[PDB]
Amino acid sequence: NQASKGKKINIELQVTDNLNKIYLKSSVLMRILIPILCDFNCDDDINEVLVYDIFKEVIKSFDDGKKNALNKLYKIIYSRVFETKYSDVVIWTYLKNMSTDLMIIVKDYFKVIIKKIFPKLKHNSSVISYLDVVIKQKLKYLFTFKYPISYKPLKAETTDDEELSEQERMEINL
Amino acid sequence: LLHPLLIKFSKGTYRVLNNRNSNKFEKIKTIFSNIQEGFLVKKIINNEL
Amino acid sequence: SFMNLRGLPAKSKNFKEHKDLYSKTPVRIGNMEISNLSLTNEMGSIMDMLNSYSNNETNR
Amino acid sequence: INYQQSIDQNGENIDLTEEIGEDDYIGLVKFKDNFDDLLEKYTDKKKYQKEYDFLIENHDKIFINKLPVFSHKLRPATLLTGSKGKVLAFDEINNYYNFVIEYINQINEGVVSDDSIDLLLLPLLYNMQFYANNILTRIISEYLRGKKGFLRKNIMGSRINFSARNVITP
DNA sequence: ATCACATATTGGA
DNA sequence: TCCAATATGTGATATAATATAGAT
DNA sequence: ATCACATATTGGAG
DNA sequence: CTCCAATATGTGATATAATATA
Repeated sequence: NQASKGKKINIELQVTDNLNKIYLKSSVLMRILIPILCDFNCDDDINEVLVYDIFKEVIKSFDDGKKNALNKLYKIIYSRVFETKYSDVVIWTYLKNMSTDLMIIVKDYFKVIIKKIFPKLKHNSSVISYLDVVIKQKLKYLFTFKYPISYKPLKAETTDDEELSEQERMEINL
Repeated sequence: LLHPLLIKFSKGTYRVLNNRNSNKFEKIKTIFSNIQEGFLVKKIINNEL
Repeated sequence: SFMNLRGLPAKSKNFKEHKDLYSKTPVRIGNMEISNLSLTNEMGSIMDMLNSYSNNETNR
Repeated sequence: INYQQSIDQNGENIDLTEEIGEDDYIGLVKFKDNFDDLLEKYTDKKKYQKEYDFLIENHDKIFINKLPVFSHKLRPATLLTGSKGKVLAFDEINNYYNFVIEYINQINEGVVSDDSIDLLLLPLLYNMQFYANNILTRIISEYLRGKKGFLRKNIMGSRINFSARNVITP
């Protein structure tokens, strides 16, 4: 709270010290709950769903059921993702072919942060720095991964040229 | 004939100018990441210039 | 000649590759051509022409 | 239909509905639950009585849970092989379809009975609606309209077998 | 980009 | 206070044969 | 920068 | 001329991070 005064403050984005402590408490509870969930020999998909729900529930239990911490976490991830929309429009246009959208990335990153990052949080450490680093690095990874198949979206438009790509591609070899 | 290269450069520099809260060096590298030897020739032919 | 993916006649690149002697390129019956053909009030015969030549596989 | 909510530093909802109508930003599920009264609120008889009557007559067709997708032979998809990498040629419509599927999956993997954050679910429904609208619009604007459209090209006209093209001489 | 059609404001009356 | 004019914005839509081809 | 699972290749006998 | 067992090798899926602000 003392360091937050200097920088420009956005009320939705700011993380109070109490919220950091709530996340740390949830981290301890998550770490002690992980082995029990791992020992359960049930199917792995239902187990991942259960892990996600249980970790959400430990955060809610430390939050007195207010769900405010989860709202602020979603807002953090949403801001980090949507900041790259205007700047990195090319990679988003390409990723549209791969059925990957900004909100899809936000939801997947939310699941990953709650499941595979919050347990890794260090004691008496700032959550916001770790979260910023991991989210920005995951966005870099997403934009810079070599996908197995290159994608060609046939543009069925004739605004300028006489024949569009789908037209000729149909008539030639199909 | 050189206009497609200018369009590519303008896209990259618009990306870097509009970049927010990220490593500037990284985006500057992305400017020249996919520049390939056959880019100009392929763009010249396919664009029917 | 070769039928399109939609089961309708379409041009092939065989004449370009010198696999065929003449073009074998299908003619299009335009909308204006349909209007002019409609002078004969036998729409059944026109539909039979279009179906057997293009639209219907069984009739062909 | 779009859902938007703001939060405080502590996390309490702080929008306070100062400049927005009470009916706006409720969500698509709230819209379906409150569709009749909202329809009565916003319909103007003078200009839209016929449209409101058409909606009354077809109340069943207004909301649907299943989306059709047409044959893949109409949606060109080629799995071409390249030296540097394989390539997939598809019409844009396919993308949209795929998008929808992905969304519904991410909505169905989470238990619908368990209460979840609205910010995670309702904007997904709104984006799904946008994608479906774009699917319909693209089907009309590409496959079914104009000289390129199946209506003018092949429904009235057609490429004709047993045809010839000749020069004329006296 | 030409033609149509429809809103949104605004200077004007 | 209202309104018609201006302005912005929305929307349909387009010939005729034809050369191809985005870290470890 | 691993790792669990799938596959062509060697070892072996019948 | 099959069938067995096992080995070394390939391929998909996953994993890495700790200076905050429409």
